[PDB]
Amino acid sequence: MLQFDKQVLPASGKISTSCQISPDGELIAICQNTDMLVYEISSSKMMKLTTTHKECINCLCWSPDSKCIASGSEDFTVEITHIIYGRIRRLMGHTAPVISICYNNKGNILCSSSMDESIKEWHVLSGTALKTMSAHSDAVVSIDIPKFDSSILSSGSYDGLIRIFDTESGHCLKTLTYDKDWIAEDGVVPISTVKFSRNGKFLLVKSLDNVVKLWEYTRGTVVRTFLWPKLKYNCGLELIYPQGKDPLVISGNDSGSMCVWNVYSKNLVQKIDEKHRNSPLISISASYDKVATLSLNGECNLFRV
Amino acid sequence: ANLLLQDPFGVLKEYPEKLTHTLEVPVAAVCVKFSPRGDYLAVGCSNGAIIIYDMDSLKPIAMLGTHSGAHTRSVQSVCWSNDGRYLWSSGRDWYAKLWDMTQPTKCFQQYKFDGPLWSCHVVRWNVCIVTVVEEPTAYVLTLTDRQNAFHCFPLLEQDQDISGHGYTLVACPHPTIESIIITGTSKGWINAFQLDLEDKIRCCYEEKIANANIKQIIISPSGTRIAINGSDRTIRQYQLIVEHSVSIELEHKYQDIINRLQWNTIFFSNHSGEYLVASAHGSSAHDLYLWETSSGSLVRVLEGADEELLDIDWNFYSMRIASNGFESGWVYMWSIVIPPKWSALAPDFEEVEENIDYQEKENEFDIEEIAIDLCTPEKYDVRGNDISMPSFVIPIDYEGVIIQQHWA
Amino acid sequence: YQQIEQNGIIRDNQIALNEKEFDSTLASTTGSFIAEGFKKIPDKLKSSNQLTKRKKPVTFARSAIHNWGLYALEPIAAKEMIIEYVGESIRQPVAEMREKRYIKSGIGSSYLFRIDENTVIDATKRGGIARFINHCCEPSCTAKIIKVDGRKRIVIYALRDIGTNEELTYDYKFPCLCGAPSCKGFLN
Amino acid sequence: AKAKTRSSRAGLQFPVGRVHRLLRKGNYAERVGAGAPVYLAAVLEYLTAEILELAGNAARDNKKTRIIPRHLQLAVRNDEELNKLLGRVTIAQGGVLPNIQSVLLPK
Amino acid sequence: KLSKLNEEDAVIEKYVNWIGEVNERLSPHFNQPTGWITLSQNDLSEQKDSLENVKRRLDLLISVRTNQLRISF
Ligand SMILES: C[S@@+](CC[C@H](N)C(=O)[O-])C[C@H]1O[C@@H](n2cnc3c(N)ncnc32)[C@H](O)[C@@H]1O
Ligand SMILES: [Zn+2]
Repeated sequence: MLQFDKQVLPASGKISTSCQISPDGELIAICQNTDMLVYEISSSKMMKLTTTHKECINCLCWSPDSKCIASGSEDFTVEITHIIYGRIRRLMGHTAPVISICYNNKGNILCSSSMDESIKEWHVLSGTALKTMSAHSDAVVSIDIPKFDSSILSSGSYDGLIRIFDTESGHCLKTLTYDKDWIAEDGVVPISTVKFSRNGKFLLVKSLDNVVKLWEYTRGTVVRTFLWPKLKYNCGLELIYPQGKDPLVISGNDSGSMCVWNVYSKNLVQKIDEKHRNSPLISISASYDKVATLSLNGECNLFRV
Repeated sequence: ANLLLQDPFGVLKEYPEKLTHTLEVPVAAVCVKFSPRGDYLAVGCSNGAIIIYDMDSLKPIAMLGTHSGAHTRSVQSVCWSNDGRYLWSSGRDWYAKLWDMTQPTKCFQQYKFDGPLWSCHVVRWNVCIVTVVEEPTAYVLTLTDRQNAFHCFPLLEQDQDISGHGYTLVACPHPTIESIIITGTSKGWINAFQLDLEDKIRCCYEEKIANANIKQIIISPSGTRIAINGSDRTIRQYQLIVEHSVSIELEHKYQDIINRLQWNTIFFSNHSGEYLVASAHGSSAHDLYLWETSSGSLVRVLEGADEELLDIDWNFYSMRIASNGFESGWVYMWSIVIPPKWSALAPDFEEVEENIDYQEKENEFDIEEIAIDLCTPEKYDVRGNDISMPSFVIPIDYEGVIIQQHWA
Repeated sequence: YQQIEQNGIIRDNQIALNEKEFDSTLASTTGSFIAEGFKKIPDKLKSSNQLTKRKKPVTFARSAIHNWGLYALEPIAAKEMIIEYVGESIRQPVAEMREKRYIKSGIGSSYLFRIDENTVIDATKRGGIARFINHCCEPSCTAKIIKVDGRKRIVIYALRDIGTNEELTYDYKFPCLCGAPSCKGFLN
Repeated sequence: AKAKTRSSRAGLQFPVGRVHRLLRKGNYAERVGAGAPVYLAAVLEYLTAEILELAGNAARDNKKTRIIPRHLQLAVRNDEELNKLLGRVTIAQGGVLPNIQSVLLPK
Repeated sequence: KLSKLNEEDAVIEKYVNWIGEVNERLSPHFNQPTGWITLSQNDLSEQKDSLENVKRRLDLLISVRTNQLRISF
C-alpha cells in the first residue's frame, strides 16, 4: 500500500520552509534559508542552487515543464529564476510581504498573495500589474490553482476564508466558510492551507484546529472530515496517489506524528511516525509515486506505493 | 472550464453582446483566427508579421516569422489543427508555411507559389487546401511522409470543365464527413469534391445559384447549414444533405435593404448554427450583425465599434468575436461579461431583484459517505463542448527568455 | 574558502545593487517567518424590476470607511438615482425579533430600513447592492420614498456631483468611524 | 406577427398608415418609397419613447403619477441631446430649469 | 566535457556554420536568370537577414551567461 524508500538529508541545520517536487516526478527543490537544493532521484546526485533573495524564503514554485523556479520572500521580492540561466524577472509589486504562490497551468501567470488584503497578478513577459483582488480580511497563506485546468483560484487566509476567486477578470465567485464575524466570538477557526485535488473538483483544507476536510466547492458544503485522534503552525497538506483504489491524504502535526486518512471511507490504516520525532513539520509535496516531506529541520523522506 | 460553473445563477448566453477588450496593434491586420481553445489568437498582420496573442492579458507570447519563413508580403488566411499544435498560413508572398509551435519561431515546410493566394483550409492537420489565384482547380498541398513532396493535387476531374465558371476561389471542408470538400467557383457554380485521402475525386455536386464572385462558403459545425456569400448583396444559407450524394435547398436570404452593402465575412454559431453573423463592407457600417437563422430577422447588432470590420472569428469556449477594424488596424473584441456577485461574500446571501413579501412562519418567535472519485477529469462543461481533450499548450519561449529584458 | 569569497562579491556589493526594494513605511518585519508569530492586530497599512433600467454602474469594493462600501464608477450628476433599495418586506413585530436574533449570535449590522412605520426592508440574507453604503454624517445621498404602482420602493438619489470612484455616503437619521472632523462623534 | 396594420408587421406603436398618407398629401417629393414611412414611424416612436421615458422619470421624483408640462421641460432641458434637438423651442406653461448663477450665491 | 554550456555553443555556432553553410547559397539563388514582383527575394538578403546580422547582439548574450556563471563558483 505504502512503504518507506530512502532518506538522504540530515535533520539539523538552517531554516527549512518548503519542499517541492516538479510535477515531472524527478526534480526536487528544497527551500532552505535563502538556498535551494536539487536532488535528482534517478541517479541520486545533489545540486545546490542559490538565488538573489535576501530573507527567509516562503514561496517556492515549480514549472509544469521544469524549466523555471519562482520564489518569493518578504522584502517585497517577486522573483522568477531559471534552472540554469539565472534570475529572469523581478516584479516587486506588493506593498505587503508574500507567503505562497502558484502557477497558471499554461505557465504564463505566476499568481501572487499580498498580506494587506489584496491579491494581484503578474505576467512574465509583460511584467505589469494585471489585476487586483482586494477581497480579504487577513493575511493570505496559500492560493492553489488546480492541477488540470487553470480556471479558478481558491484562496486561503488567516481569518477563516475558504474563498474562491476568478482568474479571467478577478472577482469573488464562492466562499465556503464565514469570516471573523457571523458569530464574532472566536467561533470561526483560522485556515492554514487550501488545496485542490487532481481533477480540481474537490477542494482540501487544513485549519488551525488541525482538522482536515474535503470540500465540494460546487454544492456549498463538505463531504468529508478528518480529525486527529490546536496547532501553532502553517503546515502543509498533500494527497498522495497510489495506483490502486484509494488515494490517502496527508498533513503534518505539531510534531512528527503523520497519520494518513482513507478518503473513500473514513478510516485510518497507515501512519508514518517513525521519522521527524523532534522536528515540527511545515511542507509536503509529491510526485507520481515519490512523496517528500520537510520540517523546521530538513528531513526529506521519500516513499513508494 | 470552471469559471462558468460558478459565474451565473445558471443562465449563460449564446452570443456576446458587449465589447470589452481592444488589442492595440498599430500595424494593421488581415485575418484573426483563434486557437481551437480560447487561449491563443493568431493575427494575420498586414506587413507580413504574425503577432500571436495570449487571450488573458492582451500582450503577446511569440511571433511566427523570426527564424525561418517570415512573410515578406501580406498574410491572407490561417487555420489551426485539431489540437492547436500547428498553424497553416497562407500569404501574399507566394508562400504557405506550415508552422509548429514546438519550435515557435521556425517554419517546417514551405512552397514557392506561382502567384499570390486568397485563403487556406485544413482537413487534417497536415493537408491543407489553398486557393491559388487565377486557377480553376485547387492545388491542395499535403505534407507527406517526406515534407518536400507537396503533391499539387488538382481538385478537378480530368474531363470536367468549369469553363464559364471562372476560377475556384473558396474551398471549405466538411465537418462531419471530413472527406467531401465544398468549393465555389468565381462565377456562380458550386462543386463538391470527395477526396479519398489515393487521389480519386468525384464531382458529386455541381450547380449554379446566381452569377457572382463567391467570396466565402461556410458550413455550420453540425454539417446541416451552409451559407454562401456572393459578390452581390445577398447571403444564401442552404441546408446540406450528405449521406457521396449531395443536394441543397434554399433556406433564407439576408440582405441590407437600406444601404445595400456587401458582406465581407460570415460566421455561424457553435452547435447547429442557430445564429449567423456578418460584417458589411461600406463605410458608416460600424457594426457586426446577427440573424436568427430560422426566422430570418435582424435580431441583434454588435454596436461597439467605430470603423469598418473586415474579418471575424467566433471561438465557442470564450464566446468572443475578434475582428480587425480595417481602417485603424486594431482588433476589436467582444466578450460575454459576467457582473460581480456579493452573494459569494458569505455562504448565504441572496440577490433578489424585488422587495419580496415573505410570509410569516411560526419559527420567528421560537428560541456523510457519498461516493468520492479523484481520478477522472471533467467531461462536459456548462456550454457542452468537446472538453476532456487536454489541448496542446503553446510553450513559451524557453530558449531566450533570459534575453527578454535586453533588446527584444 | 576560495570559492565563497569570490562568490562573496557576487552577494556583498551586488546585494547592495539589487536589494533596492524598499517601498513601504518600513514596518516591524524583523521577526522571522519560521517563528510564525500570529500578530492578530487590526493594523491597516493599505490606503483606506421596474426600476432596474434606471440605475448607475457603481461597484462594491473594500471601503475607505468600513468593511465594505460602494464605489461610483462614473461621474454622477446632481439628482440621479444611484440604486433602488431592494430586500425583504417584514413588519415591526417580526423585525423586532430579528433585530436582536442576529445580534444574539452577534452579526453586528443594522440591515433593516423603514418605508412606513409598520414595515421594514430587511437586507441581512436577501437584498440589493444598495445596502452596502455606510454612514457618514455629511450626506452625499438621501433616500426619498416614491411609490411605483401601489407599493413603495425606496430609491437612493444623490445630493452632489459624485465623481469616479468617489465613495458614497448616507445619513441614517434614527461612533462616527468615517474619519471626518465636521461631524458628530457618534451615530446618534 | 400579424398581416393587417403595417405597424404591427413592423412592430411599432406609431401608425405607418398615417405617415404614408402624410408623405403624399404633404407634397414632400414626387414618389415616396415603401420603406420610407416605416423608417420614419420608427424614429418618431423612438423620440417619443425617449422623451416619455425621461418625462415620467422626473414625474417619479416629483412623486406625482401623471405628467404635467413642467415635467416635460425638466426632461428636455436636463438632457443634452434633447436640448440640442429642442434648442429653439418653448414648451408652453413649462417653467425654466432651476439654476442661479453662483456669483450671486452668498458667502 | 562541459555538457551545460556546449549545447549553447553548438547552437550559437549553428548560426555561424549550420545556418552558414546552407543559407550562404541563397545569394547564388539569385543567379538563375542572370547575374520585381517576380523574384522579390533581393531585399531579404538584408531584411530577413537583418535579424541574422542582429543575431550577433544576442548569440554572444547567450554566450556570456557562463561568463557570469563560471565566475559565480
Ligand atoms: C446600515 S449597516 C451599513 C452597511 C454595512 N456597513 C455593510 O457594508 O455591509 C450599519 C453598519 O455600518 C457601520 N456604521 C454605522 N455608522 C457608521 C459610521 N458613522 N461610520 C462608519 N461605519 C458606520 C456599523 O458598523 C454597522 O455595522
Ligand atoms: Zn465622519
